[PDB]
Amino acid sequence: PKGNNAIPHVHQKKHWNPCSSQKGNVKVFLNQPAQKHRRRRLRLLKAKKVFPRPLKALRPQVNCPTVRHNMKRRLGRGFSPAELKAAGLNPQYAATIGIRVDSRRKNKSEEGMNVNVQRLKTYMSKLVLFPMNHKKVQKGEASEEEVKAATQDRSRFGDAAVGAVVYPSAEAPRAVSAEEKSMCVYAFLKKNHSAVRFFGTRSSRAARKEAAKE
Amino acid sequence: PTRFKKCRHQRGSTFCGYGRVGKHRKHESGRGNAGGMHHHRINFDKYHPGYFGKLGMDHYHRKKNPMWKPTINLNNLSRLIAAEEAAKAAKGGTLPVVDLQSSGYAKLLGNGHIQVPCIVKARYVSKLADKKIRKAGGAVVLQA
RNA sequence: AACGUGUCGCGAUGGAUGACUUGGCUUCCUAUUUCGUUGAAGAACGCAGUAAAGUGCGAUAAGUGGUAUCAAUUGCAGAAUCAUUC
RNA sequence: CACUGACAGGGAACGUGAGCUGGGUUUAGACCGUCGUGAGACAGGUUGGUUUUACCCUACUUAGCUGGAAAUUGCGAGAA
RNA sequence: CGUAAAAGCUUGCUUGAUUAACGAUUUCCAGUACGAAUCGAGACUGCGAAAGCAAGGCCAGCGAUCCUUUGCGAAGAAUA
RNA sequence: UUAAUGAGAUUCCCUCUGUCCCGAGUUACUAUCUAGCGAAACGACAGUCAAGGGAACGGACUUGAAGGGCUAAGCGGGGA
RNA sequence: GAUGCAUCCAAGUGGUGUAUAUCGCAAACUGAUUUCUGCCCAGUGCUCUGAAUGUCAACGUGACGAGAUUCACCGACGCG
RNA sequence: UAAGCCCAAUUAGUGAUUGCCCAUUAUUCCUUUGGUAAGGGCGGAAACAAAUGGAGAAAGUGUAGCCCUUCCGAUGUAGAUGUGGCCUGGAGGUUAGGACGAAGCUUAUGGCGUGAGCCUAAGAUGGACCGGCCUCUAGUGCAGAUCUUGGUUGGCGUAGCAAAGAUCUAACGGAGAUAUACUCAACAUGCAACGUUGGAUACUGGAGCGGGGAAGGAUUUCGUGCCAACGGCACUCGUA
RNA sequence: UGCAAGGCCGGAAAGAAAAGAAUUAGAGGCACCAAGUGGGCCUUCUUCGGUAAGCGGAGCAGGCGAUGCGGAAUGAACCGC
RNA sequence: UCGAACCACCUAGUAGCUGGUUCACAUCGAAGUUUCCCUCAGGAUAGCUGGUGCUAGUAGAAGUAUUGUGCGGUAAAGCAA
RNA sequence: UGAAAUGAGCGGAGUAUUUGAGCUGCGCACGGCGCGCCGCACGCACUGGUUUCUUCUCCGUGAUGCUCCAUGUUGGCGAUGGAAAUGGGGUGCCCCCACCCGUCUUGAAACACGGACCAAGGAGUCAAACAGACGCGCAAGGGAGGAGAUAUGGUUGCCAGUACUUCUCUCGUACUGAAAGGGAGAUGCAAAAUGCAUCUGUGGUGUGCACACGUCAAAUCCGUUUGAUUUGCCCAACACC
RNA sequence: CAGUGAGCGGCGAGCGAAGAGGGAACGAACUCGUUGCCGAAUCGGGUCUUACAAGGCCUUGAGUUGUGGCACAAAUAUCAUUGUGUGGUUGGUGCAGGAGUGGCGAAAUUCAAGCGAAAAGCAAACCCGUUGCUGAAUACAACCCUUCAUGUGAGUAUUGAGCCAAAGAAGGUGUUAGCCCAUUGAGCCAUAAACCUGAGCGCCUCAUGAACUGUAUUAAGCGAGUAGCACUGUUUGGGAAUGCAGUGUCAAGUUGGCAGGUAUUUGUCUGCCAAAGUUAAAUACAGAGUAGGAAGACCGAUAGCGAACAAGUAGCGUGAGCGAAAGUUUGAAAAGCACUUUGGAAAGAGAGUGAAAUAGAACCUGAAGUCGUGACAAAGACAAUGGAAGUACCUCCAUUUCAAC
Ligand SMILES: NC[C@@H]1O[C@H](O[C@H]2[C@@H](O)[C@H](O[C@@H]3[C@@H](O)[C@H](N)C[C@H](N)[C@H]3O[C@H]3O[C@H](CO)[C@@H](O)[C@H](O)[C@H]3N)O[C@@H]2CO)[C@H](N)[C@@H](O)[C@@H]1O
Ligand SMILES: [K+]
Ligand SMILES: [K+]
Ligand SMILES: [K+]
Ligand SMILES: [K+]
Ligand SMILES: [K+]
Ligand SMILES: [K+]
Ligand SMILES: [K+]
Ligand SMILES: [K+]
Ligand SMILES: [K+]
Ligand SMILES: [K+]
Ligand SMILES: [K+]
Ligand SMILES: [K+]
Ligand SMILES: [K+]
Ligand SMILES: [K+]
Ligand SMILES: [K+]
Ligand SMILES: [K+]
Ligand SMILES: [K+]
Ligand SMILES: [Mg+2]
Ligand SMILES: [Mg+2]
Ligand SMILES: [Mg+2]
Ligand SMILES: [Mg+2]
Ligand SMILES: [Mg+2]
Ligand SMILES: [Mg+2]
Ligand SMILES: [Mg+2]
Ligand SMILES: [Mg+2]
Ligand SMILES: [Mg+2]
Ligand SMILES: [Mg+2]
Ligand SMILES: [Mg+2]
Ligand SMILES: [Mg+2]
Ligand SMILES: [Mg+2]
Ligand SMILES: [Mg+2]
Ligand SMILES: [Mg+2]
Ligand SMILES: [Mg+2]
Ligand SMILES: [Mg+2]
Ligand SMILES: [Mg+2]
Ligand SMILES: [Mg+2]
Ligand SMILES: [Mg+2]
Ligand SMILES: [Mg+2]
Ligand SMILES: [Mg+2]
Ligand SMILES: [Mg+2]
Ligand SMILES: [Mg+2]
Ligand SMILES: [Mg+2]
Ligand SMILES: [Mg+2]
Ligand SMILES: [Mg+2]
Ligand SMILES: [Mg+2]
Ligand SMILES: [Mg+2]
Ligand SMILES: [Mg+2]
Ligand SMILES: [Mg+2]
Ligand SMILES: [Mg+2]
Ligand SMILES: [Mg+2]
Ligand SMILES: [Mg+2]
Ligand SMILES: [Mg+2]
Ligand SMILES: [Mg+2]
Ligand SMILES: [Mg+2]
Ligand SMILES: [Mg+2]
Ligand SMILES: [Mg+2]
Ligand SMILES: [Mg+2]
Ligand SMILES: [Mg+2]
Ligand SMILES: [Mg+2]
Ligand SMILES: [Mg+2]
Ligand SMILES: [Mg+2]
Ligand SMILES: [Mg+2]
Ligand SMILES: [Mg+2]
Ligand SMILES: [Mg+2]
Ligand SMILES: [Mg+2]
Ligand SMILES: [Mg+2]
Ligand SMILES: [Mg+2]
Ligand SMILES: [Mg+2]
Ligand SMILES: [Mg+2]
Ligand SMILES: [Mg+2]
Ligand SMILES: [Mg+2]
Ligand SMILES: [Mg+2]
Ligand SMILES: [Mg+2]
Ligand SMILES: [Mg+2]
Ligand SMILES: [Mg+2]
Ligand SMILES: [Mg+2]
Ligand SMILES: [Mg+2]
Ligand SMILES: [Mg+2]
Ligand SMILES: [Mg+2]
Ligand SMILES: [Mg+2]
Ligand SMILES: [Mg+2]
Ligand SMILES: [Mg+2]
Ligand SMILES: [Mg+2]
Ligand SMILES: [Mg+2]
Ligand SMILES: [Mg+2]
Ligand SMILES: [Mg+2]
Ligand SMILES: [Mg+2]
Ligand SMILES: [Mg+2]
Ligand SMILES: [Mg+2]
Ligand SMILES: [Mg+2]
Ligand SMILES: [Mg+2]
Ligand SMILES: [Mg+2]
Ligand SMILES: [Mg+2]
Ligand SMILES: [Mg+2]
Ligand SMILES: [Mg+2]
Ligand SMILES: [Mg+2]
Ligand SMILES: [Mg+2]
Ligand SMILES: [Mg+2]
Ligand SMILES: [Mg+2]
Ligand code: NA
Ligand code: NA
Ligand code: NA
Ligand code: NA
Ligand code: NA
Ligand code: NA
Ligand code: NA
Ligand code: NA
Ligand code: NA
Ligand code: NA
Ligand code: NA
Ligand code: NA
Ligand code: NA
Repeated sequence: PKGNNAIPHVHQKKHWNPCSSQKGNVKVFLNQPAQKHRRRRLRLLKAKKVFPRPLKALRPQVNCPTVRHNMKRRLGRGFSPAELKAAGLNPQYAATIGIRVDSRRKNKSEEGMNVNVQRLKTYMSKLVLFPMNHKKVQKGEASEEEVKAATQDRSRFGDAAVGAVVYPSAEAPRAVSAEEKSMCVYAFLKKNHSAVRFFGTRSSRAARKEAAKE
Repeated sequence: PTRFKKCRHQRGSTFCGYGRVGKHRKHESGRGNAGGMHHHRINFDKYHPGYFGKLGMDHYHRKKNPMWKPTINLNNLSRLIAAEEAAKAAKGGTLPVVDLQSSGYAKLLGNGHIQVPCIVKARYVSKLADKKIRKAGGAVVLQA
């Protein structure tokens, strides 16, 4: 018999299985440990080739979109020119000293820009710029002693110079104020929701009433 | 493992538990969910009522991120408060502050008796939850 | 009696089994790794002292040259040198 | 029709096809009538249309060899 | 099968053949639907002086998904 | 309707005959025996009958009747 | 009667009857000669140098509406 | 004077109420196995060397079952489940064997197990690997699918090798003979079959088993050697 | 103060006498996950169609199928078990 | 090879139909019936069966009697109702 | 063959013991006659009496043994042999049993199909979704996965493993409505279109493990333990709200 | 995310994505057309410079029907003038180191015991043990008893004594090898170009950046039979139409255009700017190749590729195509059986080699089935086989017993 079972929806009706008459359509992961080792080996080789430059270029901090992730922070593509100008860096020169530049990202709030400006300022203070000619050092370029003392970041996210992404600090414990004691939170929230939700109907009803007056 | 299967037990049984009369044929009932309204109707109706038909409005291009709204009740608020803060929390004094959206919750529901009073930062709150938390000595502060 | 039957010992016919494995199958990795009118891939015919197939080679034909190696090849035969290179 | 004393009825896988025969019935060709729009149909008519194998075992028919009464043995002894 | 101051006949008034908050149950039966039923509860009614009696003509006369199509969500009021 | 024509279907007559009454004799090549050579089909196991029951038609079973063993040439009853 | 009929062909300034031209070419039926081949156009087909004709699509024309939409008119082989 | 039919008895008018024979049934005894099993013991009581009473005793589903006592059931197609149940290739562990003989193979080699099977013995077998135990793992167990491949086999020295007429003779050639215990003159104890040459007899009968070509074949042509296989008999012959 | 219903507090209980005055190899209930089967056949009585059938078709219950053993000489279903 | 040639591939095409399906013992052990189905050689679905159990081991026990109390229109009988 | 001889049987002790049968006392039952009279086969109580006949009567051994095995008599055969025995194996023969396997089928020994022999090969597998049973970890939380990180930036290889990390993701802790959207504690006081107060708490009732109070009955080796039951709380569950 | 409380679907069978989040990769960005300002400053071809130079000179040859330069959001002139620089990717010229590639390159017993039987053991955790003890093989060889013969291949085994290890690595060598061989490491040597290295380091040449001060600026534009729209067709989860195609029709840019997953007309808002082009990595290699490596709980000659082998071969088909069988695996070494004898030969009978010839040649092992042979067992005709009980005879089987046992 069949009995009481879930109704199957296994979705395996195509020629996925390799056989005598079908090339199949499959993907296996038997090379996964080897590819992990190769990727790490390539990263170590890349670090050696670009030494002493950091393996990962500097990236800004951005706020994740959508109401589900707006509380989270992560690294973005690149620094906007507005952030770079505020930090005192020409964007074309910044790309030559290991700073990622994104001319697409807007800066719609001061807090969003300020955190990235501080990131650039911290990176600029820690930067050791090798002279093009160690005989005739120009302004901004590093001395010979700093050149020999240079080391390579190599961190996964390239954030040793500036630190991890910064989250807002948790609020400290406190007492309840008198307004919070007596104020009806639900009524305030419901009224605001109803203002938007019934905005169209309320406006039409008022307009119909005004037309009734005239 | 293969050695634990009925096939090992059935070596020498000829019919392997499928019978001499009926036999083990290829597809005696049809393939998959065939005959849901014909010759399998009783199985579908008694075990999966509601399977056939249409119901309700359509929502093209559903995006679950806008609809994100997990809930937590008042009686579960101790899960988001550290033990040391809960011990020092007393009605009418300094209370721990719970940030629901950073904890992964969007609405405070309010089932049961709240154990430790606290200040709760929530996007939404039910009216019963807001009433009970204020009576218990806590508060709810709206957040976004 | 004779054919025929049965058993044991020993033989014949017949190549299973075990042991063996320079093969297959399958999974990974490395890279100044991708042919041709400057005639490719494929097809044909030839080439050894002895040579059917196969392999290698192209009338310079089981190979010429160069580098390294450091006393062979080998069924028979032949062969200056028994050797810093020649 | 004729003879005869008489021309009784039946069975044996409606005896008997590796015994025969193949006229009929029952393929594919073709004609007619009736039927069907048609392809086609008709216990309706018509004409033409491959009948395979025994050397085995029994049975039967003949044809040879040859043991054997404890029906092969017991030495187990019975005379029309 | 049942029925006689009716359940029949005649007649006077009527629209209980409407609605009925997913109440429960019988028949078929897997104790699933569908169709017919039974006992209710609420609304508005009809008849009757009144107890009462009626949500069709007792029990046969009928229909899923999808799709199509019709009815209901009247007007005005609410600082939400 | 039709002369001529037809390995076309049909009926009769003359001639003719082993088609038959009714079988007989002869020949070549076989079969048969030998020398050399040397298969296939087929093969559950096997292989005497009568009746009885039985999947209603047995070589196996029940009860009876037969049955010494091994061979050569035939034969087509059976081996559904 | 070639600006054709039949017709190949996925397609072209493509192909066949056609190197042809009605005493031709293409498509059916019957089946020498002789003697004949009657009646029926209702049906089903085919066909007509028959309508200021009903109906049939797209395109067109006009209109209500903010517009989508909708409506009105026009509309050929074919069928009638 | 039933060994038939109907009735009625159990050794018979004598003294009492079981004539006899056959079950996978009944009763009972022994053993196995499984329970919805029922109980008891498990704090080593004491004592005890050899020369000359013993051994065991596990807190336990399942084993050679911890031991003992007790009671009940036991067949079965399709089917289900269980098994310190059996067996095979490989892996992780552990413990062993083997040139004084591993695997494989052979058996009137016995022993053990209800059984799947395990173990020993012998090889006048073999010549280099391999066993047990716990766990893991899988292309893991064959009697039969008109099953696949290979080999064998009765039929069977059987059916047959019968169209195209037909061959005979001598000599030579050849291992292919005229091939012999005793007896015995040769017959009755080496048969049959051959290649060539010469004779004889016949056939093809010019629309030919005549002489040349195409297609097709491709050395079959020629000479010498040669008889293993092939020319369905034969060959000393041959398109071998 | 009656009736209907849901409870509370007490009482009495041959735990069911006597009169033929029950018996039980009677642990009651509750789930979960699934296999094979869904051609049947026979018989005692009842029984329908058919002249009838080793025919077709039902009821109650046994049996074969799935099962031998001991009997009816022989027989899936009869007798005994 | 023709009432749709041959070759390779899709193709291990599908089959409710036919055939096959490899060790042992042990504890249990059927059904051919119900309803629905283009269903009638097949399935779903209840029943029968195994396994896993759960729950306070006689608790809501019974293919059987007895007593009390209901239900019936077949066998008989009747046509003098 | 006495390695616990439970015996009316074995061992001691004594001529007694009390079963029945006969014969009989009183009362009561029982039977016949119509108030108490007659009978009473010999019933019940006095466990009546008489002992004339018939019997035997009483007492006695725990395991300091948890389990298994181990103790006669008379001959024959066997004194080391190519021996005697018992079991196994092989072949034949007697008497009695016994239809050919597999398969479909109501029914096969079938005049139903596959079935000459042997060897080797030959058929419930792998993957994904779900579910239940059982094992393991953690638990209102569980767990990845991908990817990084370095022991390993090392090593033919062992090392494609093992060890470590995740503000994430996922399944859950909350469910409902077609949706817009709402969203679940108890008690007390009281009935406010969001009522107040308290926070050690099964929402209530019925049935229900263990455990705690007692209480009866059976058995004890007298320590108890085998049942039943009253009350309380009732766990898990089930049923009404 | 997600087999989805998206959607598509005789809404049946089935089908079925996208944004976000954790990550991989990433020095990732550029070119043209247009617009404005310039206007041959460009390209080929000769010729010279060590040079088919990103160079000079020349050239109507191309080209004004427009090559090229400068600026356009990473932006905020160009264009001289002088000084400071830079470019190994401008072309010549020549000097290093490295990587890569190839060649070369390590340890320790052939130690002691000799042969059918001690080149074997026992002393029961550990130790005593660097010690003590010693032999059931006076063997075996086929019915038993004599006599005379015959037989043990190579030590990677055993025991004893040592040794190497930054090397125990797993291949070879006549049995199982760290020390017999090869191997296993540091390291050494040699290099066309290319590759990597203060964009390695110089010279010529050629280009070129920033800072100097003077120097002329704000104005315009940014891709058309294209996008849309109608019909048809196809595709998609995309549903009053996701992408595309044919034809018809065809824009906007002074209320600009496209996207914002229910069609229409409106009004806002958000993101972006189609109809030109280039671009490394993370990804694929589901029947490929070249040069090398690593391997495997895989198969083990009817398996595994069809093919372990003169296999896509022999063979088959007119052809497209089809397509096997087959391990030469004797032995440690050919020592591959001289020689005698019979035979025409093949071979037989002897004799030799070898540890073994029943290892004798495509030869290790040599099963089943079938057959021959010798010995024996019997047996009528019940087809044979089978079951249960005995018995007769046999038995290279097992076990027990042999003295008051
Ligand atoms: N003896 C009767 C038969 O023996 C046969 O088996 C026999 C043989 O297979 C088996 O092999 C024997 C071996 O025993 C004996 N000791 C040595 C002999 N070499 C072997 O014989 C074998 O090798 C020889 C050649 O060497 C061959 O001729 C022979 O065919 C082969 N069977 O010996 C067995 C005798 O016990 C079958 N198993 C069976 O059919 C039957 O019982
Ligand atoms: K079922
Ligand atoms: K955000
Ligand atoms: K059946
Ligand atoms: K006939
Ligand atoms: K035909
Ligand atoms: K004819
Ligand atoms: K639809
Ligand atoms: K003619
Ligand atoms: K008989
Ligand atoms: K005519
Ligand atoms: K037991
Ligand atoms: K146990
Ligand atoms: K079988
Ligand atoms: K034969
Ligand atoms: K010639
Ligand atoms: K031949
Ligand atoms: K070695
Ligand atoms: Mg520099
Ligand atoms: Mg079975
Ligand atoms: Mg099953
Ligand atoms: Mg079935
Ligand atoms: Mg069936
Ligand atoms: Mg709808
Ligand atoms: Mg050659
Ligand atoms: Mg030349
Ligand atoms: Mg040299
Ligand atoms: Mg008849
Ligand atoms: Mg007949
Ligand atoms: Mg015939
Ligand atoms: Mg016949
Ligand atoms: Mg005929
Ligand atoms: Mg005829
Ligand atoms: Mg007919
Ligand atoms: Mg005799
Ligand atoms: Mg005699
Ligand atoms: Mg009335
Ligand atoms: Mg309801
Ligand atoms: Mg009605
Ligand atoms: Mg009615
Ligand atoms: Mg009604
Ligand atoms: Mg004719
Ligand atoms: Mg046959
Ligand atoms: Mg007969
Ligand atoms: Mg027969
Ligand atoms: Mg016959
Ligand atoms: Mg005509
Ligand atoms: Mg005519
Ligand atoms: Mg008597
Ligand atoms: Mg059983
Ligand atoms: Mg395997
Ligand atoms: Mg034998
Ligand atoms: Mg298999
Ligand atoms: Mg086999
Ligand atoms: Mg013959
Ligand atoms: Mg002949
Ligand atoms: Mg002839
Ligand atoms: Mg012939
Ligand atoms: Mg002679
Ligand atoms: Mg002669
Ligand atoms: Mg002639
Ligand atoms: Mg000729
Ligand atoms: Mg010739
Ligand atoms: Mg011949
Ligand atoms: Mg009573
Ligand atoms: Mg009988
Ligand atoms: Mg298949
Ligand atoms: Mg079917
Ligand atoms: Mg079958
Ligand atoms: Mg049972
Ligand atoms: Mg069938
Ligand atoms: Mg009657
Ligand atoms: Mg009556
Ligand atoms: Mg009447
Ligand atoms: Mg006594
Ligand atoms: Mg004894
Ligand atoms: Mg049948
Ligand atoms: Mg059956
Ligand atoms: Mg059968
Ligand atoms: Mg029959
Ligand atoms: Mg059948
Ligand atoms: Mg069949
Ligand atoms: Mg389930
Ligand atoms: Mg839930
Ligand atoms: Mg999910
Ligand atoms: Mg699709
Ligand atoms: Mg994306
Ligand atoms: Mg330009
Ligand atoms: Mg030495
Ligand atoms: Mg001998
Ligand atoms: Mg543009
Ligand atoms: Mg366009
Ligand atoms: Mg591109
Ligand atoms: Mg590895
Ligand atoms: Mg082979
Ligand atoms: Mg192969
Ligand atoms: Mg092959
Ligand atoms: Mg040998
Ligand atoms: Mg004898
Ligand atoms: Mg015997
Ligand atoms: Na079923
Ligand atoms: Na009412
Ligand atoms: Na309807
Ligand atoms: Na009969
Ligand atoms: Na004509
Ligand atoms: Na007409
Ligand atoms: Na007409
Ligand atoms: Na028995
Ligand atoms: Na028992
Ligand atoms: Na009967
Ligand atoms: Na190493
Ligand atoms: Na054999
Ligand atoms: Na033999």
